Amino acid sequence: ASRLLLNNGAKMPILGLGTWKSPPGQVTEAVKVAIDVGYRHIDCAHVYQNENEVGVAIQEKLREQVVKREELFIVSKLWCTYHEKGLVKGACQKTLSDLKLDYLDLYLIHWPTGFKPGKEFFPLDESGNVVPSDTNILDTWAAMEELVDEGLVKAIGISNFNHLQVEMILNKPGLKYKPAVNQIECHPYLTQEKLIQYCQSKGIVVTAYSPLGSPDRPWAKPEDPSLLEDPRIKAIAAKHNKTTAQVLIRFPMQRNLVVIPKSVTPERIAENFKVFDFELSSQDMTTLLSYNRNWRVCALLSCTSHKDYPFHEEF
Ligand SMILES: NC(=O)C1=CN([C@@H]2O[C@H](COP(=O)(O)OP(=O)(O)OC[C@H]3O[C@@H](n4cnc5c(N)ncnc54)[C@H](OP(=O)(O)O)[C@@H]3O)[C@@H](O)[C@H]2O)C=CC1
Ligand SMILES: N[C@@H](CCC(=O)N[C@@H](CS[C@@H](CC(=O)O)C(=O)O)C(=O)NCC(=O)O)C(=O)O
Repeated sequence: ASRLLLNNGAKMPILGLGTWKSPPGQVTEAVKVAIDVGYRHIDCAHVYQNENEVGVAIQEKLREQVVKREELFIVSKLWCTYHEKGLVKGACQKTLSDLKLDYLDLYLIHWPTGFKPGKEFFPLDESGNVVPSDTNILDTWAAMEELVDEGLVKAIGISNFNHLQVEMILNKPGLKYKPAVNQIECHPYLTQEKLIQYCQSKGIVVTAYSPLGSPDRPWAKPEDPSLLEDPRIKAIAAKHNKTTAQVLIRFPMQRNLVVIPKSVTPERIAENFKVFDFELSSQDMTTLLSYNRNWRVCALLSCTSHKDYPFHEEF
């Protein structure tokens, strides 16, 4: 399987290139190399401040006729400060302009938490806590559905939503388009078995982010767990004659998830895409699943008091 079918009738490439932390001066090249080596899915976000440069790469590959638009699956996300109904279209249009596209294949609500609109991505009060906005995810969802009806995005989805929050949408009175995807953190240390089973049971595709444990996360404390250096995982990689990163990318692929490893290193980009020629045994799968620790790379600690903070619930 190269792609998964979404509840909107389209197929999403199970492997995509992530761009969080991909510096503006290296991500144009990273995306160009990725398409050249076969990637057909790019994960982006206005909050990553590098969409214009990712856009250059895409436009050049289209222009060079290396790939056609219908063959690409581009994803972006609505940042928290744009949850207000009157701000969603504008945020979507800014991202389409920076990426130089006429439509997005998928547009996601980045976080269930809406913040106060303004220039600051994380507006804080005189103590730090983020200043929420009185918008609710349901109203925000309605504005997202309007983008589909306006031709701006082909599918809409969510990210970092817990199962009760997914249920909130599925239960929205008047619900017109169900979320096609829920992109959540997923790797051997945060396996997400309940939230994934819940989503798949609802026909919602799950995209696993930080599949490698985001070793380049800014808040990395060199004492923290490290997937790429876990000997149990390297032994598994060793057995299949693959790299540990290849094992970590193949792992969610076999649980029927979409996976989006990030790299701005050409050789890594190529290496990461070489995950369709081997299979992990169900025994390897269950062993990897056993390493779960409920360890999160992205906990959004600055919003633990927000009404819609997603991680107080067990899933
Ligand atoms: N919805 C959300 O809230 C979130 C979405 N995401 C999405 O998921 C993507 C991927 O997750 P991310 O957090 O970036 O972290 P990843 O788990 O993808 O790991 C990226 C780090 O791993 C390194 N790496 C990549 N390939 C290899 C390799 N083969 N061997 C050794 N090291 C490697 C990269 O190095 P280098 O680049 O130097 O090669 C980088 O430092 C994000 O970029 C973003 O698109 C991420 C977080 C949150
Ligand atoms: N991207 C943010 C980074 C600062 C931030 O607050 N990041 C959050 C979100 S992580 C990331 C998730 C993603 O990639 O979508 C993001 O949106 O920036 C975070 O890591 N919180 C846990 C903490 O208190 O340290 C920014 O600079 O605007």
